[PDB]
Amino acid sequence: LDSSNIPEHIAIIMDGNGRWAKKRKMPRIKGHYEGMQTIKKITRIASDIGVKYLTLYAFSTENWSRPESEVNYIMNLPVNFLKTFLPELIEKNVKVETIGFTDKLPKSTIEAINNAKEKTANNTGLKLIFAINYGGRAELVHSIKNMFDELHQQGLNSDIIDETYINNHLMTKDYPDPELLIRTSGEQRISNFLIWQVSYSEFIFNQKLWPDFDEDELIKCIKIYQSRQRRFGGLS
Ligand SMILES: CC(C)=CCC/C(C)=C/CC/C(C)=C/CSP(=O)(O)OP(=O)(O)O
Ligand SMILES: [Mg+2]
Repeated sequence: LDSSNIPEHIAIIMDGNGRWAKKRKMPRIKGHYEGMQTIKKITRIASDIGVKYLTLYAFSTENWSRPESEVNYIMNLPVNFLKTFLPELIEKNVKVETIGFTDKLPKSTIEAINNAKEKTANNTGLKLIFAINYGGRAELVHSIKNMFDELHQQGLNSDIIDETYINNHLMTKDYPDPELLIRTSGEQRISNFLIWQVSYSEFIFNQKLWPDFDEDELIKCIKIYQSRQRRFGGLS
């Protein structure tokens, strides 16, 4: 890797857990259990190489359409993940955050995530950001409602709204936009993930199923990224 060109923010759509379990004739939930474990491997190598922000698409606002047993299983995984992995996150100076409407989660999931946010609040290393009950359209609808009330309550009209103002009112207001979006499994679509924020992101559509995505594969993705020529509408 070119150590002077490590992306500051990588966003990942963790797809393929269902297919990984079906290949093995195991229930879909087994693939999610293995996919929650794979998050630990990726957090480790992202922190070690000096990625500043890692946003993981854990559950979207459309994923409520899935069978309730699968929804409840995914919603409970964070409790398991933080129970075993929080000590290492503290030690590795990782700061845990979320984006999404995290109020709709099971109480025990809220408590486990809040405890992890509080225990890592002053950490200055990798920001590990879980997008849980998150969708880019719903994020915009919510930010729009906030902006409409803030402007009226400040005695402002809408002439002050520009792209920068919207950036500062999204759930990602404290993060830069990701340079790189990786999606596993093969699919080639963004499925409502960070739709405003990925306007100029590089995409990589990696063919491994999420539970098979490992350190080596993350490094190969960053190497691919470093070969991309980004133009932002201009000439190279
Ligand atoms: C955030 C946290 C600490 C733990 C939660 C971690 C996990 C595993 C969340 C499930 C992630 C999802 C919805 C993956 C889509 S794989 P898919 O079901 O779409 O697979 P398929 O397309 O059917 O192969
Ligand atoms: Mg899928």
